[PDB]
Amino acid sequence: RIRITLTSRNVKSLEKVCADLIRGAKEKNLKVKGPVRMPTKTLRITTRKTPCGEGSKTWDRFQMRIHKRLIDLHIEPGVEVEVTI
Amino acid sequence: QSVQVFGRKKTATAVAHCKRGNGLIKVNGRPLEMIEPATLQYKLLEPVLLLGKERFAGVDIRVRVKGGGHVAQVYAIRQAISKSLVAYYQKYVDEASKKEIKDILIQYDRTLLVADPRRCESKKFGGPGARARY
Amino acid sequence: VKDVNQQEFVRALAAFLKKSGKLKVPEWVDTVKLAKHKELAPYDENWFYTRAASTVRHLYLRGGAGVGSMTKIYGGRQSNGVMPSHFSRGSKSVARKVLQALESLKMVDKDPSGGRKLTPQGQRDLDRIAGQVAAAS
Amino acid sequence: IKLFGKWSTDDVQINDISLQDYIAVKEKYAKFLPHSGGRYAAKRFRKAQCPIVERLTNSLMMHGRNNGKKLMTVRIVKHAFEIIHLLTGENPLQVLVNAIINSGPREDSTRIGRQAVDVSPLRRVNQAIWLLCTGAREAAFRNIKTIAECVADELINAAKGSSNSYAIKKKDELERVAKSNR
Amino acid sequence: NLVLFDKATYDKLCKEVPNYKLITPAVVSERLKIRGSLARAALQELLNKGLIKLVSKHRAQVIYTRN
Amino acid sequence: QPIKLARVTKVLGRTGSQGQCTQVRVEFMDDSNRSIIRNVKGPVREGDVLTLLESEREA
RNA sequence: UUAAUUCCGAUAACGAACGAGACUCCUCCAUGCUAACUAGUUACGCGACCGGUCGGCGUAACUUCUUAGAGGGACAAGUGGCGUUCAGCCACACGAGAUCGAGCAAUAACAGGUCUGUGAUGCCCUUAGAUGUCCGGGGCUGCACGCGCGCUACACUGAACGGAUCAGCGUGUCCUGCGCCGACAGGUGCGGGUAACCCGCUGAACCCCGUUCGUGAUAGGGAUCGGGGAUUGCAAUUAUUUCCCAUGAACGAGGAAUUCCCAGUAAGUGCGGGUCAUAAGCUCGCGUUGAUUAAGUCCCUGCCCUUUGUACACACCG
Repeated sequence: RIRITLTSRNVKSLEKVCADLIRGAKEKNLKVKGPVRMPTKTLRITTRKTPCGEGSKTWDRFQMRIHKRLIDLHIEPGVEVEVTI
Repeated sequence: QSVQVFGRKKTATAVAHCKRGNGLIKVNGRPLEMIEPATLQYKLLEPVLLLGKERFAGVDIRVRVKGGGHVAQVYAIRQAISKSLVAYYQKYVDEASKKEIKDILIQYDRTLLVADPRRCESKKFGGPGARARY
Repeated sequence: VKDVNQQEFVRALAAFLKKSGKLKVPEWVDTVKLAKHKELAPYDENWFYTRAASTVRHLYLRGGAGVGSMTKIYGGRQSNGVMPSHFSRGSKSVARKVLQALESLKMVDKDPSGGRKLTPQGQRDLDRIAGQVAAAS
Repeated sequence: IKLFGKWSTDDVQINDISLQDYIAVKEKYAKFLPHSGGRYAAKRFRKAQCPIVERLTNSLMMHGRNNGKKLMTVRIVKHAFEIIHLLTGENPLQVLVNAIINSGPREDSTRIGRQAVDVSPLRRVNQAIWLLCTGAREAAFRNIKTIAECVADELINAAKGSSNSYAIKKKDELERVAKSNR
Repeated sequence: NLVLFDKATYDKLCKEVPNYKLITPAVVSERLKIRGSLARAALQELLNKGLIKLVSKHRAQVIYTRN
Repeated sequence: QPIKLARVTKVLGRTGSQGQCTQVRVEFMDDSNRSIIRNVKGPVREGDVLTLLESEREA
């Protein structure tokens, strides 16, 4: 049993390597568990727009989403892969 | 022979497990008339007082609730119980009895079978809440 | 303990717990207030029996609570004067001494995983009182 | 039979033909509780279909202290109807609808920069509930008399035109101003 | 205002209050000039005897009536 | 003079400095005649019944 | 006519571009797919209690609830009415919805803010008895006062005391669970979690249900001070915070004025993040409870456009 964790910031490139991992391992007659989609994490950073104190209290909100998908069986830039036992 | 229908308030998700048997209606193991807010006790009994106990005397209902507040769970429980009987009368009873139940629950209050999409709005900077400002 | 009103359940269970004169009831039950966010001591003289009846009732519903959980269960709002009010946990020693008192009655034991759970004897005693409140209503 | 639980919704007649359409009581808006939350603040004339027992409940949450506390005001209206039925053997729902009949200003004055103008049938019931709840609220601000007693006395005096109701004194005040400025 | 009943006040409570339409610890406190604490505990005694009934009991609202 | 009871038939427009009074042509219900015009304060729509305390002047 | 130089229409204009819109992220459903021992349900056995309860234990069915991918769904589409029967509006049926909330945001302007955010920077100035730089101590907290954002109140629609019962956002190498000690604040040992795994089923508050309090400057209000216990840190005195006892002030809805706001909105209520060794009366978010009024108008106050006038064009600060 091997659990493959896949974490990326873009779902398109994360599911692209996820489909190729399932399809690439399904042809080897390996019983694999479907892609378990972990709850997405949004890294919130609400900063002050102005570099001084004269702005009209205008804040800018930033987000950095980290999608996590794990594959349990029995790579593009921006995707992290980590296999376990 | 059982269905599992959910009723959703703001954040209160109540799922009723309408299963054949006797007239049992419980929420998280506790009877329906034993929920803590007694002021909203009639809101939970509206599906029973309108449709009559004879329609519920053949199905057990066990509602599981989580999320929202006290009042949100009240409107989510009565909605789950209302739709669980409708979904039961649709898959195991004739469709004529389903319309006989829906027309009674819809004409009284549409919120028993249709959840309202009202949710809390996001707060904007420069104000204490969504609309209000400093 | 369900199928009955939980507010009259803790009042009848405390009467059974007081008539059965075996509870610990520490010496400082007359001086302590049940939380740092409370202004006065409990009005009722037998507050240790009322809290013990309610504490064993929470263990029936959610076992493995412990002292840190009962401190959160019995917490409430803390008035800070001219500052906004916040949530405040209850008393730790009051929650700890009331848990050990239930263990002396063999109604509570240490949970193997977490804190303390309910015993088959305590589950029986709570269901007997739950039957008395149902017949008396 | 549809009731609040003890008080029937039928046999509740409306005297004024104008307010007969803007008062939701009988045979179509009868509910066990004055609390449904039916999104009546959505369109122009949705509040006209809201039951007056719930509008009376919504108007009792008028202060920074009472905002967002409706289950309290439901208990207040629940206890007020107990006192109303106890003081007068008539139906408490009949006393509330009769209170709106007598607490609705028929005419009002507008400022010109006065001039007497008519009052819409919806503004009558809107202002009647506003005047009724304002009188019971000021009557219990500093008094041992509870709110359920003040609401009951505000409604029984308005349903009888006793001229002691805060709504009746304000309703006659707005009319006598329009009578001289017409 | 009055904290403890007197012979002229206690007899006034037991003869005419059970004849009132609305019996409440607030309405009997205003006409008998007694405080709410005494008016509340006094009406509980009349309920035990049987001179008055109980319409609805609550935290801050107790409504009594006549037999 | 009696309190006349009229019924709203047509909503003309908004009058007043801030548009608080609605100009409505309100006819009587006892007979089809007397389709007088009145100024109404509040939300008015076609079909409302007004309680005219004084119905002599048009204004 | 429209939220909109948005459109129709008029038409020496026709056809277009930026902005608006579209678009992006959001919540509202979809018992239809894709899948889940870091999510659960249900059926089962097991076992505690008197067929009901069990977040009390166990691995077979499969996705309602949970998570998140893809694809659907809503477009004034349907009906009636009002309209150059056009652009659109109003009212209804159906329906998860019949104007949802950000982000982005043109041409062009300010002598707007920022050299104290930058190893962005011109010039000037100081350059070793220094305006460099380090280490001590003090200050920015200093108080007859005049204002600006706020919190707490003036209670019975309430304070307390007790019972019961419900969140979501999010953070975590520090967050914290249990067993002991203490009245609290603390302490202590054993632990878990680099996290849908542990904190955590986030047992939040308001609220709800009992219980006493009874126009009362009062069991409203907890400001001002005293005496002690602790925690943070190298060190708190000008009290860092925190706890306990005591002290119990003004304040009975507030003058002329003035602010914000149209639906899950105002307001109440608590939580989390940022700041953070110690840390919220601030702010950025989150859920909870949940309205009154309004579907309108240029009356006021703000800008925009057209017309008009100009000796102005550094443009009336002319």
